Amino acid sequence: HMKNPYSNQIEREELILKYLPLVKAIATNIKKHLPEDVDIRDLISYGVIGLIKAVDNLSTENPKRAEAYIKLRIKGAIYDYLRSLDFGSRQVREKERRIKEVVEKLKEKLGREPTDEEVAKELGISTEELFKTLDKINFSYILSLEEVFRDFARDYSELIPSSTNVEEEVIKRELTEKVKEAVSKLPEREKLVIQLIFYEELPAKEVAKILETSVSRVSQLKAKALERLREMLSN
Amino acid sequence: VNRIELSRLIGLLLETSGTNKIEDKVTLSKIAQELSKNDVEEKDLEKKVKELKEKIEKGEYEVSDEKVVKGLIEFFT
Repeated sequence: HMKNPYSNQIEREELILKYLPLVKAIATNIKKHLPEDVDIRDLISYGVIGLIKAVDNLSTENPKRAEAYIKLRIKGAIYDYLRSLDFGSRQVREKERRIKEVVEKLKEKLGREPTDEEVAKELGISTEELFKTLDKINFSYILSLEEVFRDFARDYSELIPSSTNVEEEVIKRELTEKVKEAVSKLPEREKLVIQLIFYEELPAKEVAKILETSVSRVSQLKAKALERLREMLSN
Repeated sequence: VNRIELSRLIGLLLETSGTNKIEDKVTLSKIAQELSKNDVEEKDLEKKVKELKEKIEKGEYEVSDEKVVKGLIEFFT
């Protein structure tokens, strides 16, 4: 049954409007892993562009499926923008090396784990500068891991629309089991940090308080865990 | 505003002349400002931390591969 132009226009706007809270939720969740300096309005901005494009290229009539697709495009547009930034730059990777060295040097020299104030001191920077750097470093590993997950999504987002619910469940199970295999090969300490960060949805700063350690420590554990997962899932 | 304004802002966006990229950057920013106007993010953050830490010290916190999987998948997909 044909549809009038005013109707198409309105259905579209209502659909966009309907999912704006979703863009907020996604931007906020991603913000927990980004340096404080990244403006959530930028994330939301790109996230809305992603939302509008998803709505236009929509034809699936299984609401839950439309939503899962919308969610996927929003995350995609936000990571598309974040990846165009300097996260994977050489300067960031260099700072990561310098920091690991400094941390290890202080560990032996003190017999214990250094504090963030002590790490920033041996580096000659403020703790705010350090927290930013650790966030950029950690986000680089998030980006790299996202590339892997996107490879999977790029494939299954082409099948699910013409697949049955039972088949979708199978495709989804193959993904969960593939991730479960990699997760099982993480050290207890790393796995615990990953759970508190992603399953409990807690920023590194909060995880530091729970584990009674420094932010620098929680960060190396997160980066190591994220690095492992990428290699594991890539092979 | 938290409905009437959004609908109006979306209207400006979907109407693009007026020089797109430039105008849209502002419109998009305004849409973002409306969505995060009444932001007081931390609801039970402080309590969740305490409850979690107290449970980890009490040896009452389960770390499973299922939860970590649910975490990563929900975050990335």
